[PDB]
Amino acid sequence: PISADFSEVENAPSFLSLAENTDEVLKPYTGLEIQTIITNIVGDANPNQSRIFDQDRLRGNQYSAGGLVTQNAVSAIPFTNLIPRTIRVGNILVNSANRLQITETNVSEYYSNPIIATKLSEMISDQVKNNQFSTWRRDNTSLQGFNAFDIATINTAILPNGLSLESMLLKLSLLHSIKAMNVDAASINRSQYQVIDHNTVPTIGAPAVVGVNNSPVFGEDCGGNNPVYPFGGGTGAIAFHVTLQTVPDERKSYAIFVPPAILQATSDANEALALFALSMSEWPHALYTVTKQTTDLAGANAGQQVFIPTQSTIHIGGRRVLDLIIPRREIAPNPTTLVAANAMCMVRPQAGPDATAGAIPLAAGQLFNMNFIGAPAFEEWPMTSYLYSWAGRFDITTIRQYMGRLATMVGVKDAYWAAHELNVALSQVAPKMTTAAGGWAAQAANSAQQSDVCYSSLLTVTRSAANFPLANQPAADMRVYDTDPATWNKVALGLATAANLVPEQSMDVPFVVGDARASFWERLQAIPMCIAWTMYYHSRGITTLAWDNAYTDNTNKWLQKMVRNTFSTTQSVGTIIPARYGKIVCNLYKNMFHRAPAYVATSVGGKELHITHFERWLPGGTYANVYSGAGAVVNCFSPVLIPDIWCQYFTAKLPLFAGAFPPAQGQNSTKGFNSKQGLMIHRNQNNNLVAPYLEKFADNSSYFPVGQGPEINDMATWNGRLWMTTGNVQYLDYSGAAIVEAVPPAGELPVGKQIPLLAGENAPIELTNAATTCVPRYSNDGRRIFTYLTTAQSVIPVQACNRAANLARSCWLLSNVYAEPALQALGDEVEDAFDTLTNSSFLDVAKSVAES
Amino acid sequence: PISADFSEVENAPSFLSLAENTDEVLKPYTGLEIQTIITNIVGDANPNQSRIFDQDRLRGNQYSAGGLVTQNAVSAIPFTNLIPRTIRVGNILVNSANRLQITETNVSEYYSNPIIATKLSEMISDQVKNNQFSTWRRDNTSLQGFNAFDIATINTAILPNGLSLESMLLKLSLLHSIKAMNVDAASINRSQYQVIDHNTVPTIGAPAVVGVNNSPVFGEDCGGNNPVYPFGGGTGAIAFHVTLQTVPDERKSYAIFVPPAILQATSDANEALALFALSMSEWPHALYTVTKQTTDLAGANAGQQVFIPTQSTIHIGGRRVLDLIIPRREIAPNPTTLVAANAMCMVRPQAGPDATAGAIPLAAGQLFNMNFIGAPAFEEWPMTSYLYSWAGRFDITTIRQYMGRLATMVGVKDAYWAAHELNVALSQVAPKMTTAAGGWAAQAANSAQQSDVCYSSLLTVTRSAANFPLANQPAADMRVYDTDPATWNKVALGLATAANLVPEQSMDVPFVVGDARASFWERLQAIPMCIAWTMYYHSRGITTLAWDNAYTDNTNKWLQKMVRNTFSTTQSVGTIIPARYGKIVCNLYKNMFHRAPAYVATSVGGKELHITHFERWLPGGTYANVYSGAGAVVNCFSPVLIPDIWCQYFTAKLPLFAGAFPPAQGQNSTKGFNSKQGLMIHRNQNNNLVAPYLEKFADNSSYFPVGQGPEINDMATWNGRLWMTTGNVQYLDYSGAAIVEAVPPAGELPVGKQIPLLAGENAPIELTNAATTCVPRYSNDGRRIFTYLTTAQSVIPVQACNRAANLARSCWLLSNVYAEPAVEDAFDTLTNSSFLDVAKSVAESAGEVPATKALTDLQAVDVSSLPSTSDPSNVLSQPAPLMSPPT
Amino acid sequence: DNSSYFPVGQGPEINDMATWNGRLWMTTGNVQYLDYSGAAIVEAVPPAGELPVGKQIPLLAGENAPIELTNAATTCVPRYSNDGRRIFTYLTTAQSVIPVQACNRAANLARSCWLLSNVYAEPAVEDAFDTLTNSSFLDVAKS
Repeated sequence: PISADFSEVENAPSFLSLAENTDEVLKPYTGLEIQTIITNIVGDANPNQSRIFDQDRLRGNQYSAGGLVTQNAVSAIPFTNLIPRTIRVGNILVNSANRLQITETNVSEYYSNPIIATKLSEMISDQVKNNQFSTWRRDNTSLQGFNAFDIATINTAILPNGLSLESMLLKLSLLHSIKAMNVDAASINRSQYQVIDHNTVPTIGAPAVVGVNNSPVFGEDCGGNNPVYPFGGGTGAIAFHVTLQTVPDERKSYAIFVPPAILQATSDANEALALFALSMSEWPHALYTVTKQTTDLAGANAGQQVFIPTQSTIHIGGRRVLDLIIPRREIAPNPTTLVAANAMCMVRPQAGPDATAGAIPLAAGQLFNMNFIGAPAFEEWPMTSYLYSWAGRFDITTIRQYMGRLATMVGVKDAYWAAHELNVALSQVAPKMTTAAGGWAAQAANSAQQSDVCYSSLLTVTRSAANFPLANQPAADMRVYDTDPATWNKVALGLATAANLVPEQSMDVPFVVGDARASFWERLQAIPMCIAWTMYYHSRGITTLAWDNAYTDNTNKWLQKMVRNTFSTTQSVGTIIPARYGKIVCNLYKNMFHRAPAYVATSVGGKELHITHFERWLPGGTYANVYSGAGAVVNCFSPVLIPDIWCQYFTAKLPLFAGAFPPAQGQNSTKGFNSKQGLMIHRNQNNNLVAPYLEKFADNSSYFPVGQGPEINDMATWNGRLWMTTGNVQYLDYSGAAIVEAVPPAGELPVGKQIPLLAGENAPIELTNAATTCVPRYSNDGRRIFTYLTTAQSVIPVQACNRAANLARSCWLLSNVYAEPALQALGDEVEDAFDTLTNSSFLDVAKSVAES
Repeated sequence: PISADFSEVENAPSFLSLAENTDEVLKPYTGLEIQTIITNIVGDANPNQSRIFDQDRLRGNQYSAGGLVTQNAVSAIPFTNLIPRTIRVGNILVNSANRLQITETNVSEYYSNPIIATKLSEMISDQVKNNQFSTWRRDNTSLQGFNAFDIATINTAILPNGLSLESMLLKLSLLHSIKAMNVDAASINRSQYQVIDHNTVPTIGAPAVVGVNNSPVFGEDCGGNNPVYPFGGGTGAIAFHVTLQTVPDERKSYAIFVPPAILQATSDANEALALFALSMSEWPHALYTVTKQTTDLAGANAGQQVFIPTQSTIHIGGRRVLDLIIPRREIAPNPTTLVAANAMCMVRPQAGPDATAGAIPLAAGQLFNMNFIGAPAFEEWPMTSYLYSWAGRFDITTIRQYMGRLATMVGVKDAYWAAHELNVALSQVAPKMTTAAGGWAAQAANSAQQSDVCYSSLLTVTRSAANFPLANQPAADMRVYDTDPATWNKVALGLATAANLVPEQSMDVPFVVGDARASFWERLQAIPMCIAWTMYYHSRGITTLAWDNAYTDNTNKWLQKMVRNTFSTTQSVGTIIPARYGKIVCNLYKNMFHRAPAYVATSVGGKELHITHFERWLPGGTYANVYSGAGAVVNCFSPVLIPDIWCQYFTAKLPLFAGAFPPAQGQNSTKGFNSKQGLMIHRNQNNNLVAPYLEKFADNSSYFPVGQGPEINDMATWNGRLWMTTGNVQYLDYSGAAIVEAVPPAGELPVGKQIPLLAGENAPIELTNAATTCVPRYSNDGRRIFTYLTTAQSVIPVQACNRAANLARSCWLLSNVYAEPAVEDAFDTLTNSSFLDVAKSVAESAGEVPATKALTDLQAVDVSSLPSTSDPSNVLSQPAPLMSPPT
Repeated sequence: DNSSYFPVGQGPEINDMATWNGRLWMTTGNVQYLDYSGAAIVEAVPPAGELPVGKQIPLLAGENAPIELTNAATTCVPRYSNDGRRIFTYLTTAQSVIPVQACNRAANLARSCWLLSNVYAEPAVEDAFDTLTNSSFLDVAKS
């Protein structure tokens, strides 16, 4: 919440109070309620437009430190999934000079929730014991359409593990988010097309067109008509079978059974089949491309423009080749000829509408020639091309059918929400901030700095180093669980069940999937996630250089344990052990929002535990920094991506050091903290250097002792923001000598990204769009960092900490915050009669919110 | 501790009191025990802030026997790991004339903790037995993506030895010791560069540069950019694999699976692969080189001076060729084509940022082409060059992170601390002492005597006799345990466990790893080791020549047993046994320092015995002696290497014979022991020779009887020191005849090394910096040794033994303090509970999974036929499990 | 540790032990009188290692002049600079080691002294005529 008065910031909660464990169960924080914070907003100059195309932005009145009012000023929504591949320069589209962003992932295995045998399997193994399965005929089959000898031989496997469904559903949701862009232009907000390329204006007239392997530069086409996997190159393989007898040896151990339930999932069984195949093979198989018409800022130069979705570049799985066992619609013995095998199947597999080339070309609608026990030759198709054919026909409504069918077969609720959380955490992305004295700034067009971007986690994303197909040394980001084929087959055929395998109604499928607003909701869910990480990296003053080197090159023990404990570690079996300090970040999320992140089961030796996306990042990354104008790297600050107003206006609660400044010219305007609470000033007047009231030193006044770092103290961080928000702060050390870290040109602070204005809107003024909360305290060398002013510049702010003066800072006039007159002729305290008439009806709302 | 009055020396503990074995548990000697005394630092502090560059001396006021007081007197720290490779002569840097020091190790399998199969392997065997009812080839689950047939072969025929992990951890700690040097000069002592070359002065302004294969002299660049082994002179081979089936049949029995618990980082994973490859091949793979800017004593001349670290010279024989099996990215059929193999790697191996020449040249960053089924040509690389390319990139903080990931699979705390103890025992080294009257001496620059050196055990280090690579091999100096690849494979995957292999709740390593302060501490841990070994040798009177020939001597029989039980050459029931008398030195260390040395276990029939580094030396080396001012050897003394102020100022308890001479205090100064202690003066036929009060048996032996030697007496040793400490002694026979052993020029005693002074310092005076406790008693040919004075020179010392008179001696002006053996972050307080339960669960994590036998049973055709039902797992008996018992 | 300038309304406290160590530092022949940061203070300082000493007078036969620091003020340990800075006494690290261990009572410092003992006296006449007249004096004095 933003503060109307300084009493509101004195009464704010401590960081430690919010990092404390909360025991109660909480609701998920959907974008369907995050949506309403952007709409339904104070301000009279606002033309409250209905279309979601225009609800893309944070609008509001503002108030200057000089006492002036500014109407309908603007702040952009920081995240996006699109990556530009054509860039406007000189009012025209021009081919991009920068390489594509890439993401990578490691598999894990799932011993949690071990399976339980059904009565069916137990009676079958019983029959194996009393007989030798000798009772059965050559042609006996179940109603499902598989013969008994196969079910019997599958039954004989014994499995330690549970079943997961995670990687599966994740691939389905990534594809969902890519297909969700195909709706009409009114249904997607235009700010998403200009977070990176800020010289470009999308047209509302036509929908974006989703294609594949159409990219202009850097080998992005992936060989075009002959499709090769973007990572590593090469084609896969896919084959179809009526029995597992026909699958070749050394592949018999890896075969998947396709239940008839997958085949009756949708109106076209081939589409459901290809969807299952894509769901259980390696991702990506190809690079999808979003094309959208755009025009010049003057409107002069319209044309089509290409974008590459962030979901398209994440790397998951490794199963290049696969075999699928298909139901037989008739009760028959295993086929000996080709025509018998063709007639035998429940529905014969077919190529999709879009034809492809290659050594094994596929004509559109081409029918597969089924395998049989006679083997003049084994028969097979290239897999990337088989998926290139069906790539255009996948659609969010059909995916909604498919999810309903899966929900009926096994519960998909919890698992899909968790997979959706991972989709948000991996695909949503924001550009690195540039520094300024004023309200708005951005990096040069088609510059390398324009395209640097980061996660909600504030880890910078990896960039490709060479033309596709890639032959890179991998640099993975996070671990994910994998879906096991044998454990799959035991469940697909009624041979086993688990505690998390309970069947559900189709009605219970989460509402995001198949909805056309989903893209928008995606962006929204990125905002709270950052806030939590932002509060973790700011409570301690560690600089970005110190975060870049703690894991790889620094002799201080405390940074080493610090970077080490923020991330997860492996168990002897190879299972995840969750990140130790990650549990803190989760707590923050639940105290600032009163909503919960998705939980996932995990085990250590046969002991239950949970895991969230907060606890599953890998150590060894590089961190967010900011750029000076002209693009020089600066890294004195603790890492930052998004402006304070975002952190301040969405939280139900924030820690004291992060509160908003009250408006200028009132009684109880911005102030500071002094000795009485417990602080002490450092002075250096021999060199014109004065620093705020700070924490009492503990033998760590100039160098921190090895094995210790700066303490959490909200009030000193606050005073440091006060010294910073004054015009010319200077970042030096205890003696007043220069620190090793690169520093901003004097007076500059990092600020939010510029976007083109709508008519009637204004650029934000002053530090209204600045990030202020990231005050440095700990350098890579281990020395303390000090914010200094000169002895003259420092005289009023000292009196304000001392509470014998007020300070003046800019604000947003939102949510009960009003402007302050220059006089301040106070009267007797007086409740207004309208506030007494409406007091109860007002409290009822708060109580109703407290219930929720 | 330093005596203040004669009452304190007279009441000091007897030697037999301190060599008794003790029962209490004790904390490790971390080396901060000395740091509190010889330095400013009181609490944890930045090494750069502290300038420990200047914290490298014993300092203090000294009192002279003539009654003057010298202020700011100094004594150097004896040990170092750096061997100068260019030397200053005539104020000008010049090349070394002396060949390099070398060490050799013995490496063998021995019994450790008993081992047992985990629950998970019982699961795998149940899977095979349940499969046997079918026609289907999929026998068991394929763990962590490795081929299921490979899990089937790894999960078979376990060895009863247990597993050690010692050689691995040694190689890692040697490398950590070498890269530790690379930090800035403000955190390394000046003295470390001038223990041997006392004429050079290192500059504080630049960090030392560590490199590989650079040395100017004697062929010590082992191939240079075309590397070869320093000892073998060959080159290795290294090959990477996805499955065991592609490994050539000649060496499938030697292969090592690489666990994926390491390689989990976003970065530095290929480097982790190179490092893991280094920890299981032969050492050294190259000669490392430390290069430091230095200047002349006046600070005029300046240059880059070359040094060889000792850690890079000590040989640990291992495999030369090797085959590693990389984790698969997803369960899948084995690759039949190259692209399928390259796409499938979890971490794809590559060369480090440093090009090499020769056959199979390696470009920086070069990627490896994976081996696969049906491949036209097998691929591999030379290993010495692969380890060469990464060699310049390794550093301390990465080794710490690696070792921390390694910590979560297996116990590595105690094992690492023991291997670190062995590091310090083989690496810290001191130059031999010079005899003199005064407080300081040194041998001529660039001479054989300048560079002759010794272990903390008082044994000289052998030199090379020819240019590198060495055509031949030295006798082994010490024996270490080896690490078997088979049982490593079983344990890395979770198939087996033992009490020493259990992961520890700290989930963390010893404090020494990852610190820039490590070199200083390692330098300080060698001191206690020498204090205990010198007490061992000086309790008895044997001379260096007599030790030097003791093993084979047939003049006397006791001398042979004495030499023979100080080394490790006994075994029983298939396993190594500790030296019988090394336990005495171990006992002495505990009673004197109130700390416990690190130890490994050995199982003897299942009983556990501890073994410290004291008990594992091997016979064959030469004992330390001292040189004359001219460089002639002196044999007459007991072995010695350090001045006795180091011994007597850093102990909690000290044997009586070794204490300091007490300070003058009015009338009373120094005092002796007489016939009222049970002693007797010795006289011979010659009337102008007198020897002190000595044990009564001394009157009835001139040759010791065969099967007997000189006894422990502390008081007689005391009077022996009082006689020697006069400036005019004779080292002679019962009859006054000359002994066979070489004796020093008259009145001289060995003294500690000279180093250049800082402004305000003074050199040590008189006998304030000398060994004194080395009193000879056993001649090489079996004669007793006596110390004689003339009659007139005899009168005051005898009355002083009678306590009628007083002797005048120098002392340090120092007090006694011996410290007690002794951080939560706010985040740690936030998370302490969850850490406390999860750490408890990891201790039992083993090969455990939540699925029980009771669940898996329901999935079986026949429970009674399950091998888990008919063979529940047991810990293996030792040396062997029972086979074919008589029904 | 938490002041380089004293806070307004506050100055250095009585501590006798800290003043003692201040004297032990000064009494070495090579001290630096400096700032928290090691910078020079505004006040004039003596040529290095010197301390104020008592006045010279001519000797009588058999007398000797006082030696070393046996005739000097030592107790004058500066702490409050004119411009509000604290004053510190600094040694170099190598010069620092023996004095620090002496504060720890592991080592010993060498100083001159007088060879003198302690005696402090208690705070302390009738004539025959006075005894003759004592009574009359006692009453008349009262009157």
